Amino acid sequence: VHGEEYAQKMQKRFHQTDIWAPFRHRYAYMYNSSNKNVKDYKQVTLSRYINGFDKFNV
Amino acid sequence: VNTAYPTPLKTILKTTPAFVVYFVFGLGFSTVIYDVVYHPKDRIERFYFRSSKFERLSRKRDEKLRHYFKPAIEWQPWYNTSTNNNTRPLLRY
Ligand SMILES: CCCCCCCCCCCCCCCCCC(=O)OC[C@H](COP(=O)([O-])OCC(O)COP(=O)([O-])OC[C@@H](COC(=O)CCCCCCCCCCCCCCCCC)OC(=O)CCCCCCCCCCCCCCCCC)OC(=O)CCCCCCCCCCCCCCCCC
Ligand SMILES: CCCCCCCCCCCCCCCCCC(=O)OC[C@H](COP(=O)([O-])OCC[N+](C)(C)C)OC(=O)CCCCCCCCCCCCCCCCC
Repeated sequence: VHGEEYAQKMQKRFHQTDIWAPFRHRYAYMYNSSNKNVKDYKQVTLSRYINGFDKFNV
Repeated sequence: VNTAYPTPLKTILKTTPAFVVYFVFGLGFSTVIYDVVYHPKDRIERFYFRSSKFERLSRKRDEKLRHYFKPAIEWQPWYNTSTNNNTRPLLRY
């Protein structure tokens, strides 16, 4: 709406594009930079005692 | 023919009922823990940290896809709740 040039300038982030640097608010550290609990807090609490939360990836 | 127990064994056997009761209670406790952790997963799932990096990624790929990717790709401006009670970021900042 402001301008195609304005949008292009806003989106461009690097002068040299040969390097890929994804934007992250923070970098994972625990569990070898992984997430153990990919769930909500409620799911994390309940799934340890209630059936149906685990989807049996087989 | 007095086929009685040896004296040392007979003396030792006095405390055996306490051992039996301890085993009963301990088996009960262990079985309760096993069943509580077994029912939700239908198995005794190995701990997440007891796994290779690739194994961890493969295990959690499906959960990531079902919980984050699909809402992210089906997102609409009017899907978000106005109360700001949205799901927390996967890596909280
Ligand atoms: C009098 C007038 C009338 C009054 C009426 C009152 C009201 C009546 C009820 C009314 C409502 C009925 C509604 C029915 C329909 C809805 C049902 C529903 O929602 O469930 C569906 C829901 C899900 O549906 P589903 O997926 O199809 O279910 C299939 C299975 O879940 C699939 O299972 P799985 O293959 O995944 O295997 C796992 C499963 C398999 O695990 C099992 O449940 C099997 C048994 C495990 C071992 C139990 C060992 C017990 C003894 C240990 C040693 C104790 C010593 C110390 C005490 C002294 C003992 C003399 O275990 C679990 O899932 C985890 C449950 C853990 C239960 C906790 C331990 C139970 C014992 C508690 C002891 C308490 C301390 C001692 C008290 C002493 C008092 C003197 O099912 C369940 O979650 C089932 C839960 C079962 C819990 C155990 C129930 C008792 C089992 C028999 C043992 C009884 C011992 C009594 C001792 C007494 C001593 C005096
Ligand atoms: C002087 C009195 C002495 C009293 C001694 C009593 C000692 C304490 C005993 C505690 C253990 C009792 C276990 C009984 C079986 C419980 C089964 C169960 O909860 O189902 C789980 C099951 C687990 O099944 P699930 O995990 O598949 O549930 C999820 C189901 N979907 C996926 C569909 C959503 O849960 C349910 O059935 C759901 C409804 C639960 C409703 C709340 C249950 C509370 C039970 C309280 C029992 C209190 C007994 C008090 C007796 C007093 C006598 C005077």
